[PDB]
Amino acid sequence: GSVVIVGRIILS
Amino acid sequence: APITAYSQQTRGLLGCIITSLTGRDKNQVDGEVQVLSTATQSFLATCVNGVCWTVYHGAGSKTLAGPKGPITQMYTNVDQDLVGWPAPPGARSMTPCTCGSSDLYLVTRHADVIPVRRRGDSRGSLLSPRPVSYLKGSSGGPLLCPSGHVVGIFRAAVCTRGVAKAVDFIPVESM
Ligand SMILES: *[C@@](=O)([C]([C][C](F)F)[N]C(=O)[C]([C][C]([C])[C])[N]C(=O)[C]([C][C]C([O])=O)[N]C(=O)OC([C])([C])[C])C([O])=O
Repeated sequence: GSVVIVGRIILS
Repeated sequence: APITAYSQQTRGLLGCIITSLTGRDKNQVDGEVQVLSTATQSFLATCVNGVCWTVYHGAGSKTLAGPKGPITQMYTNVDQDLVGWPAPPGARSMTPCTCGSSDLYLVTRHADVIPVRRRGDSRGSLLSPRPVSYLKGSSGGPLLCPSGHVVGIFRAAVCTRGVAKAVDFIPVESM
């Protein structure tokens, strides 16, 4: 199984 | 906290199970920090110098699903608990800190930004204690200096009776 990107944090 | 953060979900359970099995992710990638999942766990990756870094105890030796199929790890170090994949294009790459600030900020999976006091090369105390459940799923997320540069990546909570008083992190030097 691959690791999956299920979301993301946007930095500012 | 000076730094601010928000999250955007990009997939749900079904796409995730299928993307793990194909290893092919067509989603557009954005952000400094990727929220990651495998079959059994949930963790984060911080983008630094065009590499996505995370914890080995979460990713093990697995590929990362990418727009051209699975991405092989560029860096695997079991003893530092650190792995890195070439960042998919779209990821916003951060820059290592250096300045030696000891006012630090942990970004969690829920996009909260929490104040940490640096205590040693790979340790920090939380200025207010938090349940450890609140930190679960944030391994791999960034410890930032006041300027938004990365000093490290969160590894483990120091805790008792389910409350976390401090954090273990992998220093950006190891990267
Ligand atoms: C990360 O995987 C966190 C999760 C969050 F912090 F709990 N990391 C871990 O859960 C690590 C995993 C080991 C293999 C490093 N363990 C810890 O955080 C434990 C806490 C377990 C518990 O609450 O009793 N801390 C720990 O082992 O600390 C020392 C100081 C002994 C290294 C997340 O889940 O995303």
